[PDB]
Amino acid sequence: SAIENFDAHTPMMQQYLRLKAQHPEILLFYRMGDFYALFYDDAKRASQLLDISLTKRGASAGEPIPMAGIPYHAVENYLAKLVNQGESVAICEQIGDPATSKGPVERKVVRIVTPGTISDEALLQERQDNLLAAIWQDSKGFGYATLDISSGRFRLSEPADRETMAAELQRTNPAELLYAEDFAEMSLIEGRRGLRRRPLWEFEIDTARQQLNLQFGTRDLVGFGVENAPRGLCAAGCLLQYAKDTQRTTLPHIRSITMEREQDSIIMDAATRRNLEITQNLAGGAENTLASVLDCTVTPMGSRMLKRWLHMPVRDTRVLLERQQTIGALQDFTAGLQPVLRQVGDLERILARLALRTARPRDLARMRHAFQQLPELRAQLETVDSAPVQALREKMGEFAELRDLLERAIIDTPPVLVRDGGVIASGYNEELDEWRALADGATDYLERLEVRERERTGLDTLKVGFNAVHGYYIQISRGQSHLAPINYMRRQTLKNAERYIIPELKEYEDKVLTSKGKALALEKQLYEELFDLLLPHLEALQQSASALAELDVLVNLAERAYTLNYTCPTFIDKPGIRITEGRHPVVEQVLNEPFIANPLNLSPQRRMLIITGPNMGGKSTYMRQTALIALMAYIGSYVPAQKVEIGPIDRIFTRVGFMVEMTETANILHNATEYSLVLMDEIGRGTSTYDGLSLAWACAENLANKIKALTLFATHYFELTQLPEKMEGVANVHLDALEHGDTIAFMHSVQDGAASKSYGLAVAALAGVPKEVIKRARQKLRELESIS
Amino acid sequence: MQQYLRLKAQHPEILLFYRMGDFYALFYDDAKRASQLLDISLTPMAGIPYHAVENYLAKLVNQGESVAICERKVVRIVTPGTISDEALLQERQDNLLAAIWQDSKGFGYATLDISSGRFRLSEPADRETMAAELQRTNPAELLYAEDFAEMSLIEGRRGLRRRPLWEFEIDTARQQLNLQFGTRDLVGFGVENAPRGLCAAGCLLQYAKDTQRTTLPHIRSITMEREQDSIIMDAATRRNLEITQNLAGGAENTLASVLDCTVTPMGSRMLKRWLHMPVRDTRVLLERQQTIGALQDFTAGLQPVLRQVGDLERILARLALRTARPRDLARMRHAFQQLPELRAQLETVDSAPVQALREKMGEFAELRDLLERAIIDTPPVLVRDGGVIASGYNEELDEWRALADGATDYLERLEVRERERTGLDTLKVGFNAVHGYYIQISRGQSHLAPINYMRRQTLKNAERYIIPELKEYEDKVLTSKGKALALEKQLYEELFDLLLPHLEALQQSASALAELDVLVNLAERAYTLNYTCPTFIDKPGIRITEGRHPVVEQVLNEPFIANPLNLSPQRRMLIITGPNMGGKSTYMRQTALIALMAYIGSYVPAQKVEIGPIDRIFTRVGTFMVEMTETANILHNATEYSLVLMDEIGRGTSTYDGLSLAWACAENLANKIKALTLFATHYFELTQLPEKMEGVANVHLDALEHGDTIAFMHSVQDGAASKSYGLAVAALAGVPKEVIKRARQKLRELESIS
DNA sequence: AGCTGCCAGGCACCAGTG
DNA sequence: ACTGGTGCTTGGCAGCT
Ligand SMILES: Nc1ncnc2c1ncn2[C@@H]1O[C@H](COP(=O)(O)OP(=O)(O)O)[C@@H](O)[C@H]1O
Ligand SMILES: [Mg+2]
Repeated sequence: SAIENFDAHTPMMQQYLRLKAQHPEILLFYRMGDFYALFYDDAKRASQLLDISLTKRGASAGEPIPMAGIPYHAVENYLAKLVNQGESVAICEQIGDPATSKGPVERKVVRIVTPGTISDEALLQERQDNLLAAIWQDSKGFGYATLDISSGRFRLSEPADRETMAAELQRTNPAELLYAEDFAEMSLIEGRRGLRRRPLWEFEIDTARQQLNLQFGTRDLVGFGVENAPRGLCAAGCLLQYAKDTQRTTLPHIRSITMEREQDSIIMDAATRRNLEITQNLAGGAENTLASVLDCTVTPMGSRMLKRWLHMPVRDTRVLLERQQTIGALQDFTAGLQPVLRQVGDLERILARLALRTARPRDLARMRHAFQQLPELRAQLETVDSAPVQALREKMGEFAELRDLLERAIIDTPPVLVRDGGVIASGYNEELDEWRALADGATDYLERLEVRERERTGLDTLKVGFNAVHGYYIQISRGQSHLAPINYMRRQTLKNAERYIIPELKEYEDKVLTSKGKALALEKQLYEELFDLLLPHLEALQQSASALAELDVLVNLAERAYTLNYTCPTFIDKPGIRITEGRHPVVEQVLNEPFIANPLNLSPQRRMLIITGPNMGGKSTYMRQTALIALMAYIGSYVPAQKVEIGPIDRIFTRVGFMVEMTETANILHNATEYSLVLMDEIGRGTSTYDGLSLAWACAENLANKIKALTLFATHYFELTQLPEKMEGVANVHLDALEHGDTIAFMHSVQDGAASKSYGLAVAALAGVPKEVIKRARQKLRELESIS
Repeated sequence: MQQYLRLKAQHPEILLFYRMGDFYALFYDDAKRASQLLDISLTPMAGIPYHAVENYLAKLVNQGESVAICERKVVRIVTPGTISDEALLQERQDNLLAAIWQDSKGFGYATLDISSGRFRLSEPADRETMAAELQRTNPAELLYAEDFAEMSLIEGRRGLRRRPLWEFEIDTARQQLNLQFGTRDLVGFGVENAPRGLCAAGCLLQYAKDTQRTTLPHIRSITMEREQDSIIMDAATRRNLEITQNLAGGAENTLASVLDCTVTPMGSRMLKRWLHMPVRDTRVLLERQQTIGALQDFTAGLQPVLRQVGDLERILARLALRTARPRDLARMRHAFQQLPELRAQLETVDSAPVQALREKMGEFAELRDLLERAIIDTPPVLVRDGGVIASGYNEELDEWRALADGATDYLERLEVRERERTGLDTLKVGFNAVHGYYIQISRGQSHLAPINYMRRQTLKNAERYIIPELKEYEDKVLTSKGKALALEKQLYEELFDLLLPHLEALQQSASALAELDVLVNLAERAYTLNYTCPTFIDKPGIRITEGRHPVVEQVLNEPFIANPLNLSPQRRMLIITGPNMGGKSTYMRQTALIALMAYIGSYVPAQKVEIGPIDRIFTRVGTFMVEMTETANILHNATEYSLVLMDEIGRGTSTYDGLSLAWACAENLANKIKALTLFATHYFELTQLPEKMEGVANVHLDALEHGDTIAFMHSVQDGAASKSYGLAVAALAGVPKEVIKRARQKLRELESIS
């Protein structure tokens, strides 16, 4: 509680506070000898989070300074505890030599670990992307950018309204979200993880243009298709600024940025994504999703690509025909290709570490093991006549020169780190073999000296050993210690042994340690040199990884189509969906009865189906599976049906029934087009009897007669089956059921026309409502049916 | 590690921690399971470090897993329903062991709180009651029999423990229970002709004894809960009223978050029991009421003193099991010190019950004085290293400590002696496991060491030595300290011998202190929260004047609107129309909370409540299948003494189907069951019910259109609603104007037929 | 094969001679 | 201003049983 002016502090705390001032809201690991230290509330916080001791560094002038810390070699385990709780940590290191330093040794922050910029294998999940995003809002729209720092994939977009922006955050699921201080729609964003408020000036348009061109080495961003997009460039500017500030090295794997137009994909609202269960079931988990079914990729990078595709269907007809083509060609070849692709591993993330210069020995080894599969894949894919498959074979590369480089440079199975040597192999550098060979009197020399001195002295307890603190020694037991040569100079004393040193053992100590250190310092120069020779080829290597990943997805999708009995869909010119014996791709796996296949005929003249049928009749499944088939068709995949013809689809909307249901419904009515697939599931709620139904009725009318979209409209309201009569483009279908005394069977089959009756009382009876009460409700019911 | 597999065979159905240096190790399916539950990794290995073991045990026991520890041999086992250690328990949450079993007649159920020794027994008549007892009691560990049909009752539950059929034999269960209690028969606890419940209680106690391998002398009694003794609340109702736990599985915005301002964790747990088990016997209720009125003026004085009494109940458990640690005894002493101050404060209270608690609370001045002398002010966590017995308690101990201190003082002066005598300013005297005492000199000065010094250990920058003088006094220190430590331990075990004869009385005290905590709390809650004392009538009825929902009114900073209620046998059912938006559901839910609180003996949020007998409370308030299943249960089980609250049934099916069931339900509830009922509905067509039959009236909620919004009033008014608001809400949400115009047209067309 | 306690190394603090 | 001791976080492992 003293006045903590600059002069009141020790030279050390002056330096620590300037560094902390650059990172005021986040934890600062501050290298001091063998320990990262934290101070003040960082220490206190660290103590709770990491479960380490909160103590004090003593102080002559005033208050003791709260302190905690960890040994430098245990850091990665502590970084993991933090990043999993969404915490950033600024890592500070000693740059200077203490012996040539008057005051405190020079200290820089060299890195900042944040949830969205982590690239180490230990902190990531193999099969999930981990993205950094930036968001900003004008009075008019949103800018959004994402970056996979462990792949270079750098994207820009401009969502026009609240609900697309929501859909975009849902889809990309950023691990860390940078946002502007003036952001108005905080409902999209509060209660997200890795939330990071930024000042407005980081989203300035001129600085982003300048920094992105600098990064890409371009004059303008014309070539990238984003010069057009200031809204998005602003968020991209911030993102890149934050990415540079965390890593504090060059980032040469970020060579490109791509715009994501609304026209290029099918925009699925937030409800659609949740209700289709693409990678997340409605109960939060990852089981019984569409990905649980379709995803038997064999590489991490492949699984991450497949999930991105599921999530972003493409509209380019050419790309889709190329994908389908590939899938049909490789059908026979999946048993041969999968085991081999598996061995390539996560080459994508390894190349990120190569680019960041963080790549460990076992990354280089696994890169080598990937290069070694290329020829078998090249040979396996030659046979396959498919122009798209050959284009991937070509992009996949070979890198025989680099494969040999790593085969000669690094041993078969190196250790986890370079810190303690034993990575570079014999023959690679002859100066190293000479330095290493001097540090191999460890075998012969020391032992011949033991024997020799034991026999010369006659003292049978005499041994030669080493310890790190006192060095090489000759040990005699305490019983015999008094008979040792008077030449033996004393070095270390123990309870029951005395240890000594002689000029010849000292001479050997001095050469083994100065040559072990020189063998390490050359080995680390040589290993950092491996980066120099690999890095020039990084562009080709990244293209290669993406080719293998694509190959893995497409090989998987081919194998899926065979095993799960799927067909190739075709595309038509105008809106419409014709399905023959289609199935819910997920429900038909997780369900131990037969799945009843069902057709669907949707067109511009038959654009709205009023779906009826009893509760648990199959109404929602029918809708979901329609959308899932649409989705699977539009990633390029074969589809769970006897046959599918499908027209263009711009957006998919879903409403699954307070103020929220009506607002959602309004967004649909405002943004759906003749090309949209609209799924309304028992909407329309009011405070009285017909209140809610009248809204649903007017809504349907607007969808049918003014919007002309392709709507599926499940209802409990039998009154809506009068709609086809009155309204062009509308028709009735129902889910079939059979009554037969005290019971009801759900047939799960779509028929044309309205249900003959509604089965609410039958469902009530099934649920256990007393027979006497159902007797009375049927009586009442007939009174009502007699009105008309 | 063939040693691991054969120890795993010893207890194959239980997880097995297996010691390895710093860690406990789990292999095979043990590892799989444990990484799933604890957020740790695989290798099929899994490691849990030694310094944190108690923590990981507490999680696994919280999740229904027994654990075996192994140091080779299985030395210790923790089962979820039999722990009494403080680190393994949650202060304000009960933790029961339970046993269920089925007969060709009906169910048998028993529960034990192993800390308090509260032992219960029941004989649920059908499966629904049984399911309601399982939700209510939420046992940490459930014993069941091999021959058990109704597995859907207990399928999903944690802590399941399949047991042989012979473990439920009646004659063996009687003998064991009568041994446990010092009785020849069970007539005195009122359970001697309840054989099914006894069979469950026999298995539970066998199992409890087996987990402990100790007498359980604090289990001296068993009580039988009865159907008619309490207000039955099925699981759905219990969850809907948000008594201890909210709908999101939390502790906030719940009846306990407002009512439970108790000051000891033992009284908190007792209040939560009271809330989940409303009693019907108005005698007991009338006593709690009188007590809450009489204690009003004594609340501020009592609660600070009561607070200091602490969780005496659970400490007493560890006295019974002989695991109490020094701070248990200190906390227990600290609580004895409060008894005089509580006796004085309560003496003046005009209440027979408060005075009966005040006696039952006791004094224990001899035990207070014993622990004042025996133990120091703030003893360490463990007895293991001593420093727990205070000076003056034992003459032998004091003398051993004095010779220790003097041998220790001599070695301090030996340091100063040697240090001035040699002139070497770095000379000190350390102690060590390996070398005992030693003299240290720094490496720079170590060559000036006296010739009599004997090197034992070189360090990087010092040298340590013994002389025989060091060794001589070292002997005096370690022997004296060791005699003192053996004596502290024996004197500490002697405290258990002096306390335990008074255990029956101590348990009575803690139980009384807990009740008082609760009543003093409810008394302060009535005065602070403007509650009133409800009166009981002889026939079904609820008259509320200006009643409120006790949670909603403390939580939301919008003014709470109070409402009347008038249910009698001539006015059994209200049809409630108008917008919902939480207003209807709150009025229904506050009715149930007021009934519940009345039948806990608490005061209630109102100006006046009169209330007849209630046997059951049903609230269907929140698929169409789930709505109908809950409705079926109401219709099958409700009586003329029941309170039924229904939230717009008929939603999720056709208009005419949902209207037909609604009308049939209302009609059945009014003309057959005759239950007191609040029937919320959107069907305007149901407002004709009052014209067709006696006992039914219409009430409603309106809204108010103003400015650019709508204000949904929470005032219940006589008569039917004359307005719908679904289209106005659509308009406000931005549904295009032309669409609303059409819906307005369609709505008129639809209602005008009707 | 378990337990204890020195050590890793920057820095400030501190107390004994200039 | 200086020589030479001590203190401080956790994890590794030497030096004891
Ligand atoms: N075509 C089908 N074949 C077999 N089972 C089906 C089929 N469609 C639906 N089901 C099953 O019936 C259940 C009810 O489906 P659902 O679409 O939710 O009915 P609804 O929405 O009309 O109430 C689903 O859980 C699913 O398992
Ligand atoms: Mg449905």
